[PDB]
Amino acid sequence: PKIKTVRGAAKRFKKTGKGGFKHKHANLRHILTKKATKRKRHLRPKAMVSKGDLGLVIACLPYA
Amino acid sequence: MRLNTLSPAEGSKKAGKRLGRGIGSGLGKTGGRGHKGQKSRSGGGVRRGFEGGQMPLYRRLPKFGFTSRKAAITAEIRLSDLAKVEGGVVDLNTLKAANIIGIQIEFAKVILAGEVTTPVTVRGLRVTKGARAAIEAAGGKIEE
Amino acid sequence: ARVKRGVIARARHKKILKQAKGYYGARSRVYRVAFQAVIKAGQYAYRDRRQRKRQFRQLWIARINAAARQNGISYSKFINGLKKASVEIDRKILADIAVFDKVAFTALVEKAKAALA
Amino acid sequence: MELVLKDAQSALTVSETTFGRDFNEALVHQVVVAYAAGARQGTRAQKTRAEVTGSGKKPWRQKGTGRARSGSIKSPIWRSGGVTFAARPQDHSQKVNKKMYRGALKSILSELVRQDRLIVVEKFSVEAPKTKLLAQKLKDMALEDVLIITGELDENLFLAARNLHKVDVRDATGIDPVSLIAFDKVVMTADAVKQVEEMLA
RNA sequence: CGGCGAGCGAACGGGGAGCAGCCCAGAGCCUGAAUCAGUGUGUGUGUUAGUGGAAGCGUCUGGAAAGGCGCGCGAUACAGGGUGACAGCCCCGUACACAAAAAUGCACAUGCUGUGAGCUCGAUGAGUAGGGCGGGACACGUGGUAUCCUGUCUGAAUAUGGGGGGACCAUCCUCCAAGGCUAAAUACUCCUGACUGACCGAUAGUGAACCAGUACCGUGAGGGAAAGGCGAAAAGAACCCCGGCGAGGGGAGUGAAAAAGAACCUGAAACCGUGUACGUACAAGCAGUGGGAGCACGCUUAGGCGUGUGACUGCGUACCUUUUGUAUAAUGGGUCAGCGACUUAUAUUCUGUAGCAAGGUUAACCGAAUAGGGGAGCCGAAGGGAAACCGAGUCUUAACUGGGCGUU
RNA sequence: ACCAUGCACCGAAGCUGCGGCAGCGACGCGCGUUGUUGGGUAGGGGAGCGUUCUGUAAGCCUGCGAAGGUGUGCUGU
RNA sequence: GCAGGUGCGAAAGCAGGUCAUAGUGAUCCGGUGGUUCUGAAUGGAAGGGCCAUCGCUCAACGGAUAAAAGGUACUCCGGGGA
Ligand SMILES: [Mg+2]
Ligand SMILES: [Mg+2]
Ligand SMILES: [Mg+2]
Ligand SMILES: [Mg+2]
Ligand SMILES: [Mg+2]
Ligand SMILES: [Mg+2]
Ligand SMILES: [Mg+2]
Ligand SMILES: [Mg+2]
Ligand SMILES: [Mg+2]
Ligand SMILES: [Mg+2]
Ligand SMILES: [Mg+2]
Ligand SMILES: [Mg+2]
Ligand SMILES: [Mg+2]
Ligand SMILES: [Mg+2]
Ligand SMILES: [Mg+2]
Ligand SMILES: [Mg+2]
Ligand SMILES: [Mg+2]
Ligand SMILES: [Mg+2]
Ligand SMILES: [Mg+2]
Ligand SMILES: [Mg+2]
Ligand SMILES: [Mg+2]
Ligand SMILES: [Mg+2]
Ligand SMILES: [Mg+2]
Ligand SMILES: [Mg+2]
Ligand SMILES: [Mg+2]
Ligand SMILES: [Mg+2]
Ligand SMILES: [Mg+2]
Ligand SMILES: [Mg+2]
Ligand SMILES: [Mg+2]
Ligand SMILES: [Mg+2]
Ligand SMILES: [Mg+2]
Ligand SMILES: [Mg+2]
Ligand SMILES: [Mg+2]
Ligand SMILES: [Mg+2]
Ligand SMILES: [Mg+2]
Ligand SMILES: [Mg+2]
Ligand SMILES: [Mg+2]
Ligand SMILES: [Mg+2]
Ligand SMILES: [Mg+2]
Ligand SMILES: [Mg+2]
Ligand SMILES: [Mg+2]
Ligand SMILES: [Mg+2]
Ligand SMILES: [Mg+2]
Ligand SMILES: [Mg+2]
Ligand SMILES: [Mg+2]
Ligand SMILES: [Mg+2]
Ligand SMILES: [Mg+2]
Repeated sequence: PKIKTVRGAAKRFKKTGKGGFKHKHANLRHILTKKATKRKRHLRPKAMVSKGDLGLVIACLPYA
Repeated sequence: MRLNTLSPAEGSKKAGKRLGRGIGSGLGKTGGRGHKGQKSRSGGGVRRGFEGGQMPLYRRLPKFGFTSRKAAITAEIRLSDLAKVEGGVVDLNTLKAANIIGIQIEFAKVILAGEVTTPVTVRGLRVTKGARAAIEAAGGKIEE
Repeated sequence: ARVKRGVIARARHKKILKQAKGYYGARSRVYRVAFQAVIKAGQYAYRDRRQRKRQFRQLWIARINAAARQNGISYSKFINGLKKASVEIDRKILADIAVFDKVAFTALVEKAKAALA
Repeated sequence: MELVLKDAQSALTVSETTFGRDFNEALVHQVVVAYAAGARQGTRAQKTRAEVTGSGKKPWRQKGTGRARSGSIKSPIWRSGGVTFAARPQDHSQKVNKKMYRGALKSILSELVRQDRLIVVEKFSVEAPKTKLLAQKLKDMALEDVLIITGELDENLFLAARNLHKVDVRDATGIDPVSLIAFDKVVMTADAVKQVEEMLA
């Protein structure tokens, strides 16, 4: 039968132009008063999935 | 040429692996599975994304975004598709008739992709700056 | 496409058993034992093609030593003297001569002695 | 391209792309193998351990008897047990790209011309549905194993050919790559030649 | 949707198969008028027995010819089966052409018969819709949750009225619940016929090729085997002999063959004997291997050689598995034969190969079509952004000297 | 026996010699030249043998003896 | 270092917390404010997104549940001379 997408993965990764995946940074959900403005600022933009984790992400998202 | 003189192209018919048929094959006695453990077992192996129990990548990262329903009914049209509309005028219905956009598309945008060589009238579509310049250089017209 | 194994399996077992002729008891009769016997015979033969060269050189040397001592010189001095005389006859031929042509071997000893002193 | 008739000794001019192309052996081989795979019925089965008749009782207790542990009388290890990977009915047919099929046919027809195995005639018919008449006709033209392709299927010719095992009579639209290769000679009417032309564009 | 985990998973819309619409909640008027059921009768097809159905000889081998060789003949019949080896022409069939006293399927047709058409006026399903509580169903786990069903308590409008459009309101659109019937496309196969298989071929294939759901086991539910082949034909061995008026055997006879004799085709291996050659009763161990005398038999040069044996002598602790590591006194195997473990379907990615190429390719289905049709779709030629949106750019920010992802 | 000095020799599947096979690379037309390499578990890569079945095959072999069984000789890594 | 706005200094300048190195908790689910980005016929709305922020001795501190102690000499299986 058709492979089933890991739905939670589809809610956290989007495929980019050259086949990589973008994701939102962790650590910007809650307790934030104690975190420096610089640290939170650098967590705001999306980042690319690293080479080690690309295999896991690709396995989870066959239909990306 | 006969039914007994026809051969496949070289390199097109690689033989399949056959595990467990003796020492000489290179795949005897463990079938390439190595020694024991979960992965050596029939049916063995862990699910996709599993990392051994550590909070896996697809869960330690946050969800983001929402899905636009409008995006699903919006298409893009290349300049190379302008000629393929038979009738000289490019609009939603003529684009659909030529199989350029989907039947349920309601909004469409012409972009600078490919090249246009004929005077065409674009009607009811959005057009990017570059695509508009290209169409108008080709003698075309853009009507809203 | 069911395949019956009988003809091929019998051919294989018969090949091994033919290689096991002369062996004792089950080793010449029973495929499980015979196969191991044939494998081990092969291992021994591979080893002993090297060993055979060792053993024959050892035998030639012992015979040369005997014949040389019959002519008044030890093996080691005899070989050194032959080397100093530029005599390149090897020990297989030297052993053969020591057994079959004792006058010629005496001549070789005299040559070795003249080279030595 | 020029195809010279046998009985009327005129020439029918034909597409070079159809009847004069290079022989593509790998493509023809793929299409011929696909045709053979398409002829398979694939009707068979064996019984897994689930489908062998018998009960699920454990043949003997897990420990203490001194025997190897048994769980099912239907184990494939056992005599009368299931077949480990028991077969099921199968569909062996393969896809052939339309263009791949047509390219194979063109390669075959061109190779037939190159081998002098395609014979074009203006007409090929029989007076009556009589096997003897067609056998005589074929003896006259020195054909024994021959695929006869006509513009439209005939009744008398089809009946006359039926009892000749080295002979097959086809409509132009009923050609197949394997038949074109399998018979020593292919005899095609000029009407059939045009029809095959328009079939392969 | 989802301890937003594992998983579950639509709809709208599009292409196809098939297509069919009607009654009651009632009175006129008309009437019986389509349909519709039984029931006739015919009329056609089936079905259930059947009939005819072409064309070959000689010679060779052989136990036997259908095989070889030679020369013929039929074929709308060279499907298939049989016959002493392989038969178009020997036989049964096969193509083709025919056939029913009787029963019966269906399909027409018009007779009896009940159900009653078209028509105007009118009517338009209430403890129901909806609600409160508890559950359940919807892809949808109560969630912001529409909609459906209802165990419990309630409870309307009713056409100027009412339901729905995914909380909810307004506006618009669309439909008419609380009565009912309805063919086809769809599902299946205990059972019957015909035909087919890159399905099995006696440990396989059904458990069962054979008097098998039997023998046998169990109180019972229930469980559940093993076991096929003489020969072309029984011509299945008259008769004689040893033997207990035995068993068994030796002859004789049949047969191509009885070393096909019924304990029967072929007749492997483990295992057990008889015969011959060589070795072996002062000799220590994975039993072989390297060296090697002697003996016996045999070879076209008369020479050594070939075959078998193997005194004596160097070296030498099986195999598998598991382990850091096993001669290990760790595992497993008494031996042989037969069987016994990486498959299959679908989706997805990569490699090779083939086709076509900024295009590629169709699915269901249609079609007698492995053709042809069918482009519904899917993937690709554009990305950025959460998104609106912009677009070879875009996002970030008030804005980039910029930076991220893209563009060549 | 031990210390010291020295020259001989024995000694491995190390090295050399002779014959042969194969991998890889450089250089010339699958051939050659030349350099080099070839212990191996898990494991990855490459290339093959044989078995049953389908086409080729209404062909070919076969009662002047098929398959199977049992010997013998030749032959390839 | 760049843009905006700022403090101290006459000025050159210094300042994006503290001499530095511990003082901490992913994701989910939700809460609060801001922001028409989205808004299932349409206008709104709900809900969602985005930005800021809040709720864990999840301390077994990469946190398996929102939610969990014992007995077996009545014992049982798969394994290890790890
Ligand atoms: Mg937040
Ligand atoms: Mg290996
Ligand atoms: Mg193991
Ligand atoms: Mg381990
Ligand atoms: Mg492992
Ligand atoms: Mg399992
Ligand atoms: Mg389309
Ligand atoms: Mg078979
Ligand atoms: Mg024996
Ligand atoms: Mg079975
Ligand atoms: Mg097609
Ligand atoms: Mg007849
Ligand atoms: Mg016979
Ligand atoms: Mg109503
Ligand atoms: Mg209700
Ligand atoms: Mg409600
Ligand atoms: Mg309702
Ligand atoms: Mg509503
Ligand atoms: Mg709405
Ligand atoms: Mg309307
Ligand atoms: Mg059976
Ligand atoms: Mg048998
Ligand atoms: Mg008797
Ligand atoms: Mg027979
Ligand atoms: Mg027998
Ligand atoms: Mg003795
Ligand atoms: Mg003694
Ligand atoms: Mg020893
Ligand atoms: Mg240990
Ligand atoms: Mg050891
Ligand atoms: Mg012991
Ligand atoms: Mg042991
Ligand atoms: Mg044991
Ligand atoms: Mg895009
Ligand atoms: Mg050496
Ligand atoms: Mg070496
Ligand atoms: Mg080496
Ligand atoms: Mg190696
Ligand atoms: Mg075959
Ligand atoms: Mg301080
Ligand atoms: Mg400090
Ligand atoms: Mg709305
Ligand atoms: Mg931890
Ligand atoms: Mg944990
Ligand atoms: Mg235990
Ligand atoms: Mg153990
Ligand atoms: Mg220990």
